[PDB]
Amino acid sequence: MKTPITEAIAAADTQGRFLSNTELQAVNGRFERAAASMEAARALTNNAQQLIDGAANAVYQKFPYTTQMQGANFASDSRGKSKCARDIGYYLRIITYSLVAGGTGPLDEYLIAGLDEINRTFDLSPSWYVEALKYIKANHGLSGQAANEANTYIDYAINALS
Amino acid sequence: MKTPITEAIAAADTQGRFLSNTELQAVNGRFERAAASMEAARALTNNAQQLIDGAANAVYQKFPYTTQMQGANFASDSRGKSKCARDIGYYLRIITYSLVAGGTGPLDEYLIAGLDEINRTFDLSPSWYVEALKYIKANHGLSGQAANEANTYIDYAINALS
Ligand SMILES: *[C@H](C)[C@H]1/C(=C/c2[nH]c(/C=C3N=C(/C=C4\NC(=O)C(CC)=C4C)C(C)=C\3CCC(=O)O)c(CCC(=O)O)c2C)NC(=O)[C@@H]1C
Ligand SMILES: *[C@H](C)[C@H]1/C(=C/c2[nH]c(/C=C3N=C(/C=C4\NC(=O)C(CC)=C4C)C(C)=C\3CCC(=O)O)c(CCC(=O)O)c2C)NC(=O)[C@@H]1C
Ligand SMILES: [Mg+2]
Ligand SMILES: [Mg+2]
Repeated sequence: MKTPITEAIAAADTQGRFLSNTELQAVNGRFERAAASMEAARALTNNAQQLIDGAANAVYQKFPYTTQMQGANFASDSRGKSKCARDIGYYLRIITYSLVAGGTGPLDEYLIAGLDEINRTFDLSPSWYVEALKYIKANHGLSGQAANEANTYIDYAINALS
Repeated sequence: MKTPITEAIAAADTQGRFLSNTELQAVNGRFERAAASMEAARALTNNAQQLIDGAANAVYQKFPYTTQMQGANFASDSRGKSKCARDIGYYLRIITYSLVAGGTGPLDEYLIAGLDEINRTFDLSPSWYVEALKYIKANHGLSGQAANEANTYIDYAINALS
């Protein structure tokens, strides 16, 4: 919901002022990293299923009980594994949203808001998703500024879980 | 607020999907003009007072009665001239907003919505502001796409007054 440009423009219109030079430089900085953020979003989108399966398997190997113990919260049956892949897809989709927007707005609204309440209500462990995000970070195949932006948002999500 | 970025993000989030390649291309089309848009907005912001004064003067020369009439409607005293400069400042400010946002969103939300109502209630002639915008378009001193951006938001405002 929140992007840098929109917040700046709304505040300026409330005050009835032109945008300050600091605001202009912030928006210019967002635009200067926009091509790398676009490359990062394209990489994450085109390799989404491979990254999701790798991350889910990494969780399964770091937390083996999740594949052995019966119960709704775990991934013993195919339903639980599908739910796990779906959760990781949630994270990756909102990460691409934040990359496209060039800010933490999408992650703050669609994911982080109440995240701990969600994980505790359905007995989900945050370390699972931390490890899945570590896997996605270490396997996105990005280089340069695109890797920097992708890592920025992945680390943001990780910190939200931490 | 509605920009070409938030549009694609909302259209992708409501369906629980990633951004389509068409949406990616629209976002990249905004990005490939962001540089010229920022150049135009910076130029118009830095030379705002001179442009406002020149546009007000051009309005006074094209419509001389506006400087010779009594009544709150017109600008014979200093109060009316100050109000006219303030109106032109509104126009230029919202135009810079639309430049920074890369779309007609800010112009639609802050200016055009109710503009006919404003100009009719207080008996302000839209041709005045049309001539002021013509002066701005002829005297912004921009080149290349930076002009093409500025012009495309001037004419828009002009089209909203016709
Ligand atoms: C995979 C890493 C591990 C795992 C996954 C799992 N989840 C459920 C249920 C849910 N997961 C969520 C998460 C979200 N929904 C959102 O909108 C957002 C923000 C974008 C998040 C983070 C939710 C809400 C649920 C409950 C609702 C639902 O099931 O759709 C299950 C099944 C639990 C159950 O009680 O049925 C599983 C298995 N569990 C593991 O063991 C994997 C390692
Ligand atoms: C100057 C080009 C000509 C002109 C100016 C003039 N304006 C007023 C007062 C008003 N101008 C507006 C326009 C807007 N207010 C907004 O918020 C927006 C959108 C951002 C716009 C476009 C309005 C609403 C008013 C009335 C409110 C106010 O007075 O502050 C006057 C005085 C009119 C009166 O009766 O008080 C004048 C003179 N008139 C000319 O002759 C100039 C050529
Ligand atoms: Mg809490
Ligand atoms: Mg009309």
